[PDB]
Amino acid sequence: GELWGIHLMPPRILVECLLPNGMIVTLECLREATLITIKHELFKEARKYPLHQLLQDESSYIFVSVTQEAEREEFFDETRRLCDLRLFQPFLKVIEPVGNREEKILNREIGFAIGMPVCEFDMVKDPEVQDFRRNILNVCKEAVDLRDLNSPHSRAMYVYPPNVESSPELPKHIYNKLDKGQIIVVIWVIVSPNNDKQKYTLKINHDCVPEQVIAEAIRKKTRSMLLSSEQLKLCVLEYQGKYILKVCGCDEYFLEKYPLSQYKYIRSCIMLGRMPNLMLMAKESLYSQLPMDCFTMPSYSRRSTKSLWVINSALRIKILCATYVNVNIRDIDKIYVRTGIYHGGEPLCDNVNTQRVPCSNPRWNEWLNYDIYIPDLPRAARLCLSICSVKAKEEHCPLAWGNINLFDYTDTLVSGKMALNLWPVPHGLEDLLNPIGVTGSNPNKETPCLELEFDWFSSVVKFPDMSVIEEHANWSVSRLRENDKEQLKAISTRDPLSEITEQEKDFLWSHRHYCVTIPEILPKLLLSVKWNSRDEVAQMYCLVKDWPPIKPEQAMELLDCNYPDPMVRGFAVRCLEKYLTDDKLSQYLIQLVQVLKYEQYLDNLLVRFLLKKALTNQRIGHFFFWHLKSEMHNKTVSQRFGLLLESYCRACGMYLKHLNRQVEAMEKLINLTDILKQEKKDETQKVQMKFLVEQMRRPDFMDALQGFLSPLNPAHQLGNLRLEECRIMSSAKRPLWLNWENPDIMSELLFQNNEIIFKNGDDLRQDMLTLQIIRIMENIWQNQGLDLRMLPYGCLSIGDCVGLIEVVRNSHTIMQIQCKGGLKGALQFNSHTLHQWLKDKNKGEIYDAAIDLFTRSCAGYCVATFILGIGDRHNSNIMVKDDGQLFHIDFGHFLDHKKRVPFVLTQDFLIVISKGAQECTKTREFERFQEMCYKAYLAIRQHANLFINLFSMMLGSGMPELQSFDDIAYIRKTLALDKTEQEALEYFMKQMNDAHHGG
Amino acid sequence: SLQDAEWYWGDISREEVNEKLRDTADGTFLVRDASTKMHGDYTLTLRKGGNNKLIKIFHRDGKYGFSDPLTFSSVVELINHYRNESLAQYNPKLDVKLLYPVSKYQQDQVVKEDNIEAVGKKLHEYNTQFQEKSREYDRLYEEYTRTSQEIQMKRTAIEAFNETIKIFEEQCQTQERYSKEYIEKFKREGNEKEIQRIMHNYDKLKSRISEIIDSRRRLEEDLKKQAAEYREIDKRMNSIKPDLIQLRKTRDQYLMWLTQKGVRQKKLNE
Ligand SMILES: CNC(=O)c1cnc(Nc2ccccc2C)c(NC(=O)c2cc(F)cc(Br)c2)c1
Repeated sequence: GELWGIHLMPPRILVECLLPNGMIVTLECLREATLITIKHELFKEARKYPLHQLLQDESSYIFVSVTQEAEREEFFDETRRLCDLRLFQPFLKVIEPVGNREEKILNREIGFAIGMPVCEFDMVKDPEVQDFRRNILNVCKEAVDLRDLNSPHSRAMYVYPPNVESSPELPKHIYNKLDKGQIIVVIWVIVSPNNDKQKYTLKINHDCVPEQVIAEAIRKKTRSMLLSSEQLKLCVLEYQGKYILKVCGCDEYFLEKYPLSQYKYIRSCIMLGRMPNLMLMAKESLYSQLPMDCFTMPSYSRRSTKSLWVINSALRIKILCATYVNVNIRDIDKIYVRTGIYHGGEPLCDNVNTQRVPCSNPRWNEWLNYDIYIPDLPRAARLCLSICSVKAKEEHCPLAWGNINLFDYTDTLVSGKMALNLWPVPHGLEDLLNPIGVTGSNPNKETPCLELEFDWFSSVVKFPDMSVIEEHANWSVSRLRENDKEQLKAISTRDPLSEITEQEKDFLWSHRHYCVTIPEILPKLLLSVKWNSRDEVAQMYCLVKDWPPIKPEQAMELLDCNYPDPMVRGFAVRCLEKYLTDDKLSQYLIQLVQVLKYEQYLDNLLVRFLLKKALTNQRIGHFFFWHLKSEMHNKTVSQRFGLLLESYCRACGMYLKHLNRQVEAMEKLINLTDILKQEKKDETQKVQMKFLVEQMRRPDFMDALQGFLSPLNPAHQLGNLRLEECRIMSSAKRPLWLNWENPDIMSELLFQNNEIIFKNGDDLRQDMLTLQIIRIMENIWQNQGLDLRMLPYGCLSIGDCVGLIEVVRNSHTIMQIQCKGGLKGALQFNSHTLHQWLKDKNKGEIYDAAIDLFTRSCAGYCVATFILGIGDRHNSNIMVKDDGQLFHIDFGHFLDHKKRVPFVLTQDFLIVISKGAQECTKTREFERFQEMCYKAYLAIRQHANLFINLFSMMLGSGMPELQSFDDIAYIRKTLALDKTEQEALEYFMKQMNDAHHGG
Repeated sequence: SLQDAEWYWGDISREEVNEKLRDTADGTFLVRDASTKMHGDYTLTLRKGGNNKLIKIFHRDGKYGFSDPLTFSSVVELINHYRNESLAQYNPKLDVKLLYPVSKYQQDQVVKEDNIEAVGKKLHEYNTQFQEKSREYDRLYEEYTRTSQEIQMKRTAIEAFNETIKIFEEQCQTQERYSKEYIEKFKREGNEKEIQRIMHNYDKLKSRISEIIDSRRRLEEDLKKQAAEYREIDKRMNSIKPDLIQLRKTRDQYLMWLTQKGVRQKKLNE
């Protein structure tokens, strides 16, 4: 709200103005009054108060006030309205301005973007935080220098990067829809001040580059001009260098020389058999809407020890006492703190506990001794601990937890007294320790605080430099085969979570030198290393230093929580930054962001890689921002992501201006829904609707919600609202159904209106992960040649249980379609009603295409939902377009409700698949339908490693569906990865014939 | 016989055995028929170093073992040999003996007459007691997180009151700095009129500072009281957790009497 506890300011309010002299002046001012108007009328009114003789000229002052974020903000940007300041109370203090104005104005804009004030970072004591802020600014200048290099083109390649598939090589079923290897494409040209445009239809090779398209168009128009070969060249040269191509209806551009069929828009136009509509556009016009945007270094940017391997002693730690522990003294017997030394998820040594202690006096003062030699500590070692209660049988429970890095970001071993506040234990966790949790102290006040002391060895202790580590390997190494070859390869085939016994892992460690001939084995070999042996670790470091690059789908496993060593993770990053395309990065960005939570320190190779890419490609930068911004509420990562967001916003250039327009749009919508969720929940639907339309008709709302980019896809501009069609929805949490006009000059060639759902109250990150995973399966099937059409509609979480969802035009639930039909049996709907409605919307020759689309899409979702355990869906959770394309919705709703059928294949579907036949399960349409399902099932099983890694990387999300690897084991059952293909195939057939029940 | 042995549980999942060696002492052990679901192939898992270390039991010519040189006649001979002596002569870095087993029925804690009502009545009772207490635990965790966020909203609000009061106090200290000797001048010029203009505005300054100071303590009061009711919701959950865990296991293992027959009829009534 514009004031604390107030949604909107009245049209006129009183503002307490504090002058540089101790006079206080009440100024009545409009809600919309700009500070320039406030300051001029204040000093105009001040002449009515004492001691005006001491006031300097109006221009020598600015306003400072307190915002609802508790920030004393200097209002250097005097052009803002009184109501946009986010004031806590309506007052203004007059001061003389100090410091760089441009910096202060820019920091405020960053604060609005990331949702927290930047000055909160200036106060942080931690040196790791201040070093991070200064030490990644070079990654920012690397990116800005690079994209400003070949201006303006390099700048356009950042804002409008080519949207292309990862490989130009078409699969046969796509190539077969080309007319003898060619594609027909239409070029449009706005040609009138009124805007009247024209079109030119072309037939060209699918692999022509954009400049060649422009050559065929100008060649087709100069057909009758009687040009010589060289004269034709010059005007081809004129137009190749003067114009570029744009997709009609959205802001996608063809700026580099990928073959035309590799641009996704056109790869799909072939796949879908639709006409590619392009617009020839002047380059000087595109570069005009790319205003120059600089990057300035901020103020903060500019202004003996012995080795671990000499310490001859075992590890010990003193656990002193606790504070603020909340426990019922008469229900709980005693408390004790549990500790363990971990490397990832594997204890480096056995756990040890304090003595049990009365709940009324949490004090131990015990030195816990650990069975590990200090030199044997790996760099990525972590102390994991919790405070546990005990209550006949004896059973324990954790009360709060906390993890600690035995080495800090400077490679030094911790020493001296330490005190950290513990975190709440997550819902449904019974394990006494939480190693996958973040390392750090809980900033929330009045929380259980635990105190420790680490041994002090007369001086600072540092981890050995890589110099001596390699020599220790040369020291220990001094202290082909056939049948063994086939087993090593036989182990690389097994999934990341396959059971790996002792004989197999030390067998890998024995043949660790032969493993570089099958680099896919590296994850298995790393889990085989005995990490509590500095001999093996040193020997292992030398192997990964020379390891052959593995491809990204395998390297991503080495960023999950089971591979915390910086050398290992560094090898994984280098794999990505040399083999991971911007296409596949943009897809896997959800996982790649949230493995940052496993990073031991703020400054690491992974964040520098993602940040570098986000600043050089504004498409992945857009979602890079929102996936971080969506987690700001979470205090376990609010700081890490906050600092990371600060850097991005400080260097993303002019796009920050657009992002803030989105943030403001969502901040307005989340406010209206919050009002409807509590202030008006107690009132009728029609009453809520009348408040909505009134509230949306207000000008300030329309000015904030009209004319901005869609967070689901910034290539979609959102113009005027169709208030005619926006509404609340029947759902209990009452989301908003919103409709914008597409302002594109040629919007009619893609869509004239853009419809989106905004839901405030529901956790959407499950639907994100599921819809993402579905898109991966669709891309796998398409690459293989299975033309199974899925509908991974757009869905984006932007914060705590709030986000956006793409509306699929011309779509209905199977429940709605059943209600369009009638009853056949006693109170029974007609099973043929689905098939009938399809024939209604698809008449004549186009009928077969709709049936094929239904059968293919249905086959896809049957395989997908089964594998992921999303079997039983309500008939209102399944949907189908007039097109005949079938898809599912509300995945989180399904997981949230599940707290018998493998997949929904009701008679209604079976009818349309068999085109309305009797005993439909015995026709040749059904015969080749289940053949599609079988091929699609084992097609995913072939890629089971990728999916298991993607879910493994989400464990730190805090999604209750992903708390431990045991949650991921379900996909090993559905894919039957502990069985061979023909066994897995028979398993899936058996399951479908339970969905059909065998009759 | 192996089929009747304490430590052979059969086709248990890796997750179900991981749930059973949780936090156990070095030397606890348990064996399965391998997850690969192939006849006559078995895996040993025991606790050592806070880890569940799996070992494959190879089988050839009716003999048994877990290394290439294969010897033993039965798995019971293989296991009891290492219940006696240390296994360190094989895979020597680990050395703990096969100390403590966990078994499939040595905890069938049904007290009295083994009527089937011990399932059809006492199981439905515990499961009812379990879902009720699980519903309360979920309700607690809901208002627990609600109260948690309403607290930090108040902590930042009072922290904002701190900055507004800091800014009004400096206003009073500058009001006395720049008005002191203008008062002293109006004092001897006999201009009580202007002196009362200045004082009338000063009183208004420190009149409003008292309103926001009061607004702060009135909010600090709501924080003190909601912060305490938050601590109560915490210790209540911590009291419900070990209970919820206890009668969950009881509900779980009262399916033993159901698994004894091994058909769903006696739960199918529910
Ligand atoms: C009736 N259903 C079950 O019984 C069931 C049992 N185990 C499961 N484990 C599992 C497997 C693969 C990926 C993730 C998980 C948690 C699932 N799957 C999910 O919950 C799920 C699926 C998604 F696609 C996305 C998200 Br988020 C969650 C279901």
